[PDB]
Amino acid sequence: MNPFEMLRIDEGLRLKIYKDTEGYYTIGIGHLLTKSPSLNAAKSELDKAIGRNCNGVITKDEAEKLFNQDVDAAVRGILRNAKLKPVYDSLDAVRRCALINMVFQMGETGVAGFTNSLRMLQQKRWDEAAVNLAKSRWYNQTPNRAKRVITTFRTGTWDAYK
Ligand SMILES: [Cl-]
Ligand SMILES: [Cl-]
Repeated sequence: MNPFEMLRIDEGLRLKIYKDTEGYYTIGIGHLLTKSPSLNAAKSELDKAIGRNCNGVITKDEAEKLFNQDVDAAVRGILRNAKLKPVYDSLDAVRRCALINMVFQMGETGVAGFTNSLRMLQQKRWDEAAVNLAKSRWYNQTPNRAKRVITTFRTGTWDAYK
């Protein structure tokens, strides 16, 4: 297990544009295209992301690529964020995967918002942090996935992913 396999499990892989759990246009491995309702605004975004006329369809290789960009960006924003960095640095290797996962899904800004959970993780209060993370729209909206990440923070193992 690693951050890539982890996210691959959680996001899946789709080669035609689809609508995510929030009803937004996405493609590949959780690559948001646009928050706009317009199928056309998405197809445009697609083409500019990929560098070809895609006609809303892409290849495995092309999804893998955007994915690689997206992970790197998640990591680079954790590192750049004053609230996120100290947490990430304090965590072990497994738990680092879980913060990457949340950042990818909700963005740096969104996660930095979880002030209290962040403090508890940094302080290594696992049980507490897991109870607190669960009191969130995030948990209520995608409970199977939040449960996976939460257990990851809780136990520091990949069990929820096996
Ligand atoms: Cl709640
Ligand atoms: Cl879910």
